[PDB]
Amino acid sequence: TRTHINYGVKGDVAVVRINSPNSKVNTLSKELHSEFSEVMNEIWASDQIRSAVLISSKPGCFIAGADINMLAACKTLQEVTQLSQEAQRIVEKLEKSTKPIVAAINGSCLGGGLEVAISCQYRIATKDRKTVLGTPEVLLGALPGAGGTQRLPKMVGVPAALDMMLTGRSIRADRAKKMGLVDQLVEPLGPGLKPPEERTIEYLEEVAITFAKGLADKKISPKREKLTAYAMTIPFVRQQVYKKVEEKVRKQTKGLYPAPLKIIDVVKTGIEQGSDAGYLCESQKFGELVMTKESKALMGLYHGQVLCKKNKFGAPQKDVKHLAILGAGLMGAGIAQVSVDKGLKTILKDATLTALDRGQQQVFKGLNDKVKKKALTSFERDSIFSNLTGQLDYQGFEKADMVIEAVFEDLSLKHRVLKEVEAVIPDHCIFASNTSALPISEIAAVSKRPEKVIGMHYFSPVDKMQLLEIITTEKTSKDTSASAVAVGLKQGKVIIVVKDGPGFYTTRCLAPMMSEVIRILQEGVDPKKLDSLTTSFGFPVGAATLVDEVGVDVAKHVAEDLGKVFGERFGGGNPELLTQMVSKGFLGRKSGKGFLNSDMDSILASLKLPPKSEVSSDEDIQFRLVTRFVNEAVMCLQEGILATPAEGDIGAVFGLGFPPCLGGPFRFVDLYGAQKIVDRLKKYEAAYGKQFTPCQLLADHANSPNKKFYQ
Amino acid sequence: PNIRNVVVVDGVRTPFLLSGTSYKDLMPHDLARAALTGLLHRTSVPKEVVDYIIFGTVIQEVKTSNVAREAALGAGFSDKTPAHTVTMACISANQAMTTGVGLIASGQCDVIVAGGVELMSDVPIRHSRKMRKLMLDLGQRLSLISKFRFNFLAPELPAVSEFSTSETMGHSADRLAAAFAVSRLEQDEYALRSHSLAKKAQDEGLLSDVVPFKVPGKDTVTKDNGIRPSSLEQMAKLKPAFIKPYGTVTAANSSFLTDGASAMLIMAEEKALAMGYKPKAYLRDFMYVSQDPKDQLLLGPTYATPKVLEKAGLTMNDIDAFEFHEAFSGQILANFKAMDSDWFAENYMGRKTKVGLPPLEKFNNWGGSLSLGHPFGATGCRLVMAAANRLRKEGGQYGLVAACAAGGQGHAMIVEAYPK
Amino acid sequence: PNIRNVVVVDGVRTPFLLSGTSYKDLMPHDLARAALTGLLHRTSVPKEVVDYIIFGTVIQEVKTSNVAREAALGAGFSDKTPAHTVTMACISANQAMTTGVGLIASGQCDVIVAGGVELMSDVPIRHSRKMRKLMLDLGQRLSLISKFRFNFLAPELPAVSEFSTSETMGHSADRLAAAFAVSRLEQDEYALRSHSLAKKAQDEGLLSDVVPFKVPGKDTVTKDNGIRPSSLEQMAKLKPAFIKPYGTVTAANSSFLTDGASAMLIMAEEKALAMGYKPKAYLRDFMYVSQDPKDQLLLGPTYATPKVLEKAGLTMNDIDAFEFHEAFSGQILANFKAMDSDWFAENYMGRKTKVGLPPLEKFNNWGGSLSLGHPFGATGCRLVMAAANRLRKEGGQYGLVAACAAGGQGHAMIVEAYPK
Repeated sequence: TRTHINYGVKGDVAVVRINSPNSKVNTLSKELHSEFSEVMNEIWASDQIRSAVLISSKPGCFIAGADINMLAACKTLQEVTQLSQEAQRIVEKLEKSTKPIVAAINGSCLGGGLEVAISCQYRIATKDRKTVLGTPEVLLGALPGAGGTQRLPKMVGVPAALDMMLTGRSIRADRAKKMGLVDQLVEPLGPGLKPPEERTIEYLEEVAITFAKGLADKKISPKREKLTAYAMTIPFVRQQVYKKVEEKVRKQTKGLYPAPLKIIDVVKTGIEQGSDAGYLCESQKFGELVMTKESKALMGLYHGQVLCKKNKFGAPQKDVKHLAILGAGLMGAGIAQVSVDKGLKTILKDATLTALDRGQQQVFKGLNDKVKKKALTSFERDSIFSNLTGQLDYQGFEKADMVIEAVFEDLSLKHRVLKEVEAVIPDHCIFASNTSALPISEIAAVSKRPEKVIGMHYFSPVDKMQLLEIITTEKTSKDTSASAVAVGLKQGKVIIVVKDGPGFYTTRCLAPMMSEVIRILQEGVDPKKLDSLTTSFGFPVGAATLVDEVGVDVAKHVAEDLGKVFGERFGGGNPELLTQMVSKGFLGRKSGKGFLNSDMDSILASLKLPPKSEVSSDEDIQFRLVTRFVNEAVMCLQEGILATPAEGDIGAVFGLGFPPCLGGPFRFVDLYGAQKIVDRLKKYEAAYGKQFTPCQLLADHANSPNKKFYQ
Repeated sequence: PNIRNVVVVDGVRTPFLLSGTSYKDLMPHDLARAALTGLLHRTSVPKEVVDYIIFGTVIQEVKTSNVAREAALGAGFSDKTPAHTVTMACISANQAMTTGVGLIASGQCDVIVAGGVELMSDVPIRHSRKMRKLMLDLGQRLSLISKFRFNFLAPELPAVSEFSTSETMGHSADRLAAAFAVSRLEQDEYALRSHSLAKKAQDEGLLSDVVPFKVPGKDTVTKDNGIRPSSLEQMAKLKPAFIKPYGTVTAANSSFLTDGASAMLIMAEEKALAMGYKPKAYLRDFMYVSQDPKDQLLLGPTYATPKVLEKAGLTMNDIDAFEFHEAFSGQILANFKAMDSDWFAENYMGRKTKVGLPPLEKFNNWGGSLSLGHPFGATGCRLVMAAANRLRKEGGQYGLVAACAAGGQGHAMIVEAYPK
Repeated sequence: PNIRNVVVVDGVRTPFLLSGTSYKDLMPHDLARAALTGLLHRTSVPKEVVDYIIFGTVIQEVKTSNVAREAALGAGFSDKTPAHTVTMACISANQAMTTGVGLIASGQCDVIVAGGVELMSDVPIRHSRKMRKLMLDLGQRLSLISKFRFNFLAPELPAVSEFSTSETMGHSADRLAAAFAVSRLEQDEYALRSHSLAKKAQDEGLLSDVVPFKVPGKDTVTKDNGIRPSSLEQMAKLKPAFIKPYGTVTAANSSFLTDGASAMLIMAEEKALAMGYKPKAYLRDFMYVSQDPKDQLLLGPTYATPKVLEKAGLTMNDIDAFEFHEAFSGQILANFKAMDSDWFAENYMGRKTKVGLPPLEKFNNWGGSLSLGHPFGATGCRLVMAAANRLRKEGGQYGLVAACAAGGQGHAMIVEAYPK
């Protein structure tokens, strides 16, 4: 009947409204089209109404894309192509009606909503930051919900949206006029006789109805300088555009994404061939690349992506407004660069003036590029900058309520630093620290308050990567943890909570990968080759760039830290030579040039350590580093690193550097199987017998009795 | 009750001309001098008794800063009279009177001149941010400063956009207009009124706060120009300019670029009765408040008025004669519509109901803004005599003047009748 | 004696840089924001209690008028705080404090911020009087406006000349200098003092009215730059620039183009004792007088001081600590020389003798102008804390601050010690 969609008569115009009170946001589903069908036919069975308009009367987004648990609802190939052939037949119903129609946008329209949007004759949008217009198609790796890519370049153009529909990234409503998807804009309103946002969703109805009567008697026309140069001009440059794109997609990424080129063949065949006949090619394509081993776990990545952008600890009690960043440098000014714009007062501690110049010139230089790309106004830029004051000694920590240490890592100096920066701080505070190596329970037994100390570890370029990690002692209260993760998600960076251990999670898994980055050049296979060799498997940055990523000075400490405990037998397993690297005094990224450098070779030919021989090709050493990485990534939760490990590699792929289009280190028991990797290291069984030894929990349900982790 | 009182005396206003007529020749401190000499023409005051003149601009013609100093020296004042300008966006004058009454009630001086003077005919189009670095030029260093050059000559424009939100007056105008349910027909009944009364006001010819002077370049005299009446059907055809044609603010029912000046005199009451000039009004309390320029940009007056009624200790409906300042049609009826209901005093302060009820009859009868133009920083120092001679003309004894400014500041002050 | 009192609280001043160093990148409402945030760094006041901030410029960067509004909105103030600028020539700030104390003693508001902000690095070089008529341009009328043209492109310059007499600061400077029998040797003893004390003042490092901030374009921090000591023989070789070499004002002992800002806070005493901040000073009477700009152009302070001593009811020699503002060397000793004799109070008022006798010992010891530069509209709101912390540092309880302005206005007001 009318369970989610309804209209009425006002101005003799059908105001069909979109709402779904069950979830917070509305999703395109079979359960929505099952009633969205038998309304427009009644609109098409009417004659008094001469124009109609649809809108999402629920505040927030417009609609979702494909509903996350419906395309991931497992069904066989003929039905998943039947639904994705039926799903646009209802669009080819309404896109060419005799009675014209108008849609509207006042939200983050994403996914199949453009299918609803640009099929219309005339859409209308609201200029604000909340409304964005993007196509999450390649980001989950598919083709869209009804195949709108066969009328996007009819509308805006092949080269115009060809860098849109597979770049993944969204556009705000401001550039959409200069692009040409939506044509008219209307800015929202402030105060009303009704609350100051409910009128703005009820304002568009009347702007739509004053467009609507004009469409029926044609006072305005829907026929609304670089694309005009293209607009008729492709008789012969045909191959000489998508060939440039054919090698573009494999120079940006590497060739082991079989997803995005499989939307190119659409727009390759949509031009020059049968356009209406082209609407059934993707029916033979959408069922392929959804039922494949490329993006099958990518849906689970998205479930975790939305699943950890949640508070998850009760309710936030006594929210923070001030910060206290102990120490300038690269993390402190770094996390200040992100924790300043969206309403957090910060104070940035330094030792002398001589490093605040290196301080604020991050939080300014990485800020005005933001206004150089016109993503902010020129004025609000500077209020955002002036929310950040930099003290010198101490005057103002009596007002602070949350403290984050940022000093370069040591067990001895910070042991004192927590003892002198305890007295001028109130008792309802939070102390926290971004240690990377040494644990907090070794330093949580010193201060006056035992329970108001957590840990927050960041990652090194703080702007581009997008996650935090929490360090939780025995003594962390629920209010302390909730108040921490409030800063975590108000920060915007997707959180994961970790019960600690000697070496917590990320360096805990990175050093048993980094300790064999020396092992390829331990024989001397020209590790410039290794960059291509490992980016071929899928890692976005090479292992040479990983050791040029971590900083050469902390590499000896993250070698000695768990090597103090158990890193000599299976948190490592090769002779350390990085102290010989720094014996000359190489400086890493601050030396600018990386590794030919003419001095790595003298290390190995110092004394003849590589007479070694084993059949280890490139694929062999790729799976050696990956299988040890997943041996450690399955070692976690065997001691109970957290509650349930399906929360795991939402962290461990998203800042660690693990490739997407590979499901995660906790996700190779499923599409690659524990049986096959145990055959891989059982092929590797007689090599050393010491370091690569597999864990016991995954191995007992590995091969025969078809068991999985949770599936 | 022991604070010294304070008095408005006769308020000279040179008439307002739409830009492009005879004030396109002038110099932005000259009709200051004209209005001030006209003040010294009908006041008969010795020119050495006038104590502390203060003006107010918005443009600040930078060949001569602090306009009031030489603009008093030009009219032959005794130069033992200090002066300063006061620059706000729109209620510059009528910030002049309030700092003057603060200067008087401190009890140190004698009399104040307050005036507001501007010309939007010659807006300042300045040269660039970086070509003016060739000020370093003013024999090889003269070359080497000139050595670095590409084509970056572009005069940057003083786009009147309030800079806090980077958008012009009209976007916020029709936002607040459409937000409080204003139709196009209801928005122009007031536009019809604000000329239909104005032509009758000039017809009877008792709006007599006008001196003439001669423009030195062009021919004869001046008298106000922005008055034209029309019908409602001859207004809705005008396609709106501030936004795409779905919106509801056009150039017919909207302010226009006009130029002019104004002045008055403000006296202590005891010397007003000692010398013997017949006054016009007292000048009682004044609230002075601002609004956050993201939401309530031009919700100027009607967030300020119930803060001044309780300040004086009286009630709304028992006022005798308003006059609210306008800058757009509809804005003033949105400043009728919003506070003739609940929900808006609610959630933007605590627990009042309907504290704005202007009964529309005792409103802007001698046509306010949109009638004879809106100078950008000189309204207000029209408006006080347009309250004073008005409420003398009928009965009544009190009346509030309130105005809105580009930037969120409001202004509101009550004016009492003649002390006899 | 029943008038409410009034209080200066801690007076932030961003340091003054000679033009050409790191403030040649800025934007003339930005170090306003820097000085104001620095005021909100050491005051711990809730940002919603600060009532009515007022600033003062002289240049009025016209892309954003009324500097104080958005310059308070930029520092994150609650925007229920109205603001205005006040523009004079030279004592713009220190006209800010006096209209603030008038605003307080009227008894309607709570606290005042007064500050003065300018940059003479980017002076406004505007385009022409008649090329800006091409504003009429903004399809054949677009041609016909462009049809009339010869070569009349010339940027007219803001030559700082006071316009009432069409001659620069320096002509009137050395006129008044030579008119009161000032030799070149006597004119530069004071120039030696006004650096010799200044370097020692920065050496002991208790001139602590300075916040640093970082200039966003250039490298690190700021601290004052105009301080350089030299010998007397290394000064007389500098050939004078304001007039032909018979004259006696050169660029060594003269003000220089410098940029900077300043702010403070002004509190009512009863809320200063209710909230509990430790004050600095009271702020008693203020005379405010002007001089005719043909003869006594820079005879600013010493025509105003015996009008404020009799206003307060005390005597000259029993003041405890002056500080007179300077703008030229010699000017201040001509403001020593003239009133240490007769004939000048004679014939320019009636019957006093020697009402200026400053004993030179209790003078500008923490070096005033010429020490750390003279910003064109921000001095004064240095000078009050440089009186306050100074007379707290030694004994004594009273002290006058007095300044001269480009145009004949003077300023003089007495400042009392801390109320404990």
